Amino acid sequence: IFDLVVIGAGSGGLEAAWNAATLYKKRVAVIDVQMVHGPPFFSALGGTCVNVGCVPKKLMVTGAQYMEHLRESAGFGWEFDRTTLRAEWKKLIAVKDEAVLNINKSYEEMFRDTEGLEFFLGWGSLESKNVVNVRESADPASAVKERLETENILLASGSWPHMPNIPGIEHCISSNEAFYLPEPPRRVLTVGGGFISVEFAGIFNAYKPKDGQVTLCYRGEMILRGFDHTLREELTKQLTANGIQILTKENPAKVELNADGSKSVTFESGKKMDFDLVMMAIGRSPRTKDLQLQNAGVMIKNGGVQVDEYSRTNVSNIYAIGDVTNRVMLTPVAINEAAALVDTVFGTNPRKTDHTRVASAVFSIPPIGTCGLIEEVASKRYEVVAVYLSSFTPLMHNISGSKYKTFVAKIITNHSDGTVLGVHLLGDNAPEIIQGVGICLKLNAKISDFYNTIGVHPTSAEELCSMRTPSYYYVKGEKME
Amino acid sequence: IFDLVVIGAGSGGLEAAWNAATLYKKRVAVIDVQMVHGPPFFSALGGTCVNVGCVPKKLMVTGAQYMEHLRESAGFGWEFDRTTLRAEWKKLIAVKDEAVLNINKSYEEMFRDTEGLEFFLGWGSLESKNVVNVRESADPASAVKERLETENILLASGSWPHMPNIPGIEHCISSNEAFYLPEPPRRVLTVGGGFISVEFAGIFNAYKPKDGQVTLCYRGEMILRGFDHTLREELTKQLTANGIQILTKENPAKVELNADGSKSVTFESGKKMDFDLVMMAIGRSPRTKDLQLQNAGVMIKNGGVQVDEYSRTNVSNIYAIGDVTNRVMLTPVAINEAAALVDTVFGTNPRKTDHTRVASAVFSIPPIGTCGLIEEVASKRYEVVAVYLSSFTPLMHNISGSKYKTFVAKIITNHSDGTVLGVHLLGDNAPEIIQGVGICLKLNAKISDFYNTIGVHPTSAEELCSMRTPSYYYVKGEKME
Ligand SMILES: Cc1cc2nc3c(=O)[nH]c(=O)nc-3n(C[C@H](O)[C@H](O)[C@H](O)COP(=O)(O)OP(=O)(O)OC[C@H]3O[C@@H](n4cnc5c(N)ncnc54)[C@H](O)[C@@H]3O)c2cc1C
Ligand SMILES: Cc1cc2nc3c(=O)[nH]c(=O)nc-3n(C[C@H](O)[C@H](O)[C@H](O)COP(=O)(O)OP(=O)(O)OC[C@H]3O[C@@H](n4cnc5c(N)ncnc54)[C@H](O)[C@@H]3O)c2cc1C
Repeated sequence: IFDLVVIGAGSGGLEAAWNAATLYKKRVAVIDVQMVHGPPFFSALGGTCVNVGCVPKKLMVTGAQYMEHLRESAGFGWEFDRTTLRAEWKKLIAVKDEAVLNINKSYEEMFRDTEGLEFFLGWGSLESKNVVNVRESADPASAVKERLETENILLASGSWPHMPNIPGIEHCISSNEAFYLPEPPRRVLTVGGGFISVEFAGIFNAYKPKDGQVTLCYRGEMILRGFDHTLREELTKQLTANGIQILTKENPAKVELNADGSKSVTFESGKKMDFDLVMMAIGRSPRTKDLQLQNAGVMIKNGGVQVDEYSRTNVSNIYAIGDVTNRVMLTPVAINEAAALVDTVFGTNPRKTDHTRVASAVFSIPPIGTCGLIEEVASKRYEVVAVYLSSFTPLMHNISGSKYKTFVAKIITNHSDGTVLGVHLLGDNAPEIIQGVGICLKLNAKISDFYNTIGVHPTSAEELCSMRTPSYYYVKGEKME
Repeated sequence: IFDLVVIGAGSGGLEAAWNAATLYKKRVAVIDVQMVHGPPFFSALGGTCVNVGCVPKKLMVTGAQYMEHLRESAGFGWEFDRTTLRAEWKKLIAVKDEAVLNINKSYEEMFRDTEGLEFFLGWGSLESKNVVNVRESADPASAVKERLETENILLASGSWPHMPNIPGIEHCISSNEAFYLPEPPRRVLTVGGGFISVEFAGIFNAYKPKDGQVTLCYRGEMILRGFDHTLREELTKQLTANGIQILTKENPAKVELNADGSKSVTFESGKKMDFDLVMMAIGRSPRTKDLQLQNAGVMIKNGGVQVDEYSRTNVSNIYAIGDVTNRVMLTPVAINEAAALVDTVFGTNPRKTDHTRVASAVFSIPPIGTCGLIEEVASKRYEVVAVYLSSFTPLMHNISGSKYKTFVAKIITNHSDGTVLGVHLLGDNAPEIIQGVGICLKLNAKISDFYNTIGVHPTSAEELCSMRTPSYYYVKGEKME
């Protein structure tokens, strides 16, 4: 019998498990589907971030970046037989698998070296308010291979890729399978408009076969739904500048496998096109799925488990965190949600995660780092808002040759008192720069004590402390006042 | 007759000139020695930062970095005939000269397009409390070619390299001449311990001739006098890791030119060595020099002009800013000093520059970004101090091959209330990361609202918001309490 049984050894799952076991000395079962990355279930010990998420994509984006470095290197005097220069995809995913495997191996020890923490390999199902079966498959008919009795249950099952219902959806892949491709596609279509789609458009672009061609397609007007309007048009420019097709207002209607292994994707938008690989990145959805929530009587709001500020469901000894809550779908938010749950329930203080003003980044080339409100929302929340905008091609990029690489730095402000509502930047080092800006925003920085800080010269970060005067306003409507 | 005559079209000089002329509509003379970068006087319109300072070194460091990128690129699958791969120094300094020349050309227009602003080419000398001669040379005997009568004078002459008094100092160069080398030295000795020396050790290392060898020598115990102790040992490691000789407690006694053009540097430390180029980077000193300060009766404290908070001398219509004040020798501090001078004297408000908590960076490979107090000083100012330390080899650098490349992130704290006193980091992207941390420190961030901010994953910046528990203390002495 356990104090806590955590369904899913994820980012938030494994955090709450360790914090309960080690800090409050509780007895903890952690259940996960498998325990080393890759097919059939792709996620394993460590969750989605470690196996088919952040950790492998940033290695893969970092690798894709080296094609920029090898290019613009020439402008600073660096010469070599660029005829000779080719990218070895097999090596990339080979070192990736290694790195991800060890994160897996180390979590093994963590369990294999700590009281209270124990791991059951299987599929967690709710049998009651407080018994949970480690069954042998997703199908709740499959053999039970453990029933854990417990006093608390934590649902941290995460979220899965969302596939459309399309003629021939069978012939498409996901984020998950993309990480295990034997080789890079020649013609790719990443379906979807934001983040995972545009991040993977970067990676596929760099490791493609020279006569390869990448086509990001979005059924929107502009990619990255939900990001600051200027970052979206500028990234859309510099993505096409590096030669990735961006098809807006086009959506797959039917993927039919033609002949040679080719795929003919007819868009509902009339068009038909030929690809070697179609990757669906249209969404992610809570793995509410095979949890048997009704067995305990747990409520879904929509998609995933509905959960309050202190992250607990209707059922009083059950709580939920991370992606299955369908809150903010980010690893470090889920780790915080997790940390504050045990501090609340096995601890003295309650504790709730501040889901506001969370800084984040898209690792496109070049990247985006962003924090706080976008223009178009703050204008609905505040009476007069001031937008500070700064775009420039960095000198290093005039002499590098990627003049198309503009740096956008935007600061939108509640003009009525000067509190910085949101900072947004696109450009190399955007994600690193934005971290300090997240601390600022949770300190309630004014624009004044942005431009009043002495800059670090020469850096692109110093641009934030150089923005004194507004560029236009929103006095309910946009007004260069 | 002028309102203001600014001796030196520097970073601070040109800032105060423009702010007076344009904002307060004053009549302004700006005098500078020459008006395009390079020998004989190396500085020109734009000052030291533009001509023989920040702008050219960061282009040159950026170029030197590409040797890392081409190296560790191979680990992410990127292959090419690395036998073929060579660095073209001539191209580097060729594009540098271009970039720096245009900053020069644009300042020309700025004068050539603005009322009040006018530039006199020459050497500024104080004749009185308020007449200043544009003479034709440094020597005050040389022909006067203008006397400007004026109601105010601003001394912004900057600072020059400091050379030791050594047998054969004639055969050594400086920062200045290093920017104009026809070609990269094979054997180099950068004399000095910090910043310029170690930055140039980076640049020389990357563009050297493969059987070339770089030797940084410092008469100290450890390079970068004045930086956090951990950053110093770690950078000293990773500098030698990339193969630059670091000779501590060794100092040149006599540079004698031997034969073939070689130079035999005997160290006072017994040792004798052979080099192709000796660069002196032992210091910089206020260009108080040929200003004729006595003519007005202006006071030097030590080295440079002594000046109060509001940046004015004993003589009541004379003020001084930047490097000749021997305050903080940084461009953006001098631009601030400048901005606040005119706001004080041609403006309503006074205004003084906050010389505390100024973030800065050394562009070594890898770089350092730093802000606030170092451990060893705060322990003298505060009763109990907590030091938070985090060092790790980034995953990307396990798989890149530069495992030696450690990331150090240190946060030292007044433990008595938690106010962050100083943050210090070494590692790629250090300078960009530190900028947000400078704004934090001037907001008076506590350690709590560092670790209470949600991180941006995966970035090395997020490491700052992951440091909760201290590592040791100083309760007057260092105490793992
Ligand atoms: C590609 C891609 C890129 C991303 N990039 C980023 C990024 O750069 N930065 C970032 O911050 N976030 C990123 N994310 C999001 C991040 O990976 C997730 O938000 C985060 O890991 C969520 O953690 P979690 O604890 O909710 O669950 P997860 O970490 O997703 O783990 C849930 C786990 O439970 C197991 N499980 C599920 N069903 C069952 C069941 N019924 N029985 C037992 N166990 C079960 C799963 O197999 C899995 O291991 C990325 C996601 C993808 C996919
Ligand atoms: C190599 C090297 C690297 C540096 N790197 C950095 C860096 O990365 N970041 C940073 O922030 N700072 C850097 N600095 C420091 C920075 O360059 C200076 O602090 C800053 O430019 C000082 O500005 P200033 O206004 O005092 O004068 P300056 O900009 O130095 O200009 C003074 C000017 O006056 C002219 N002048 C001098 N004597 C006379 C005279 N008697 N008559 C007329 N005119 C005269 C000079 O020729 C010169 O143009 C660097 C310095 C060097 C050298």
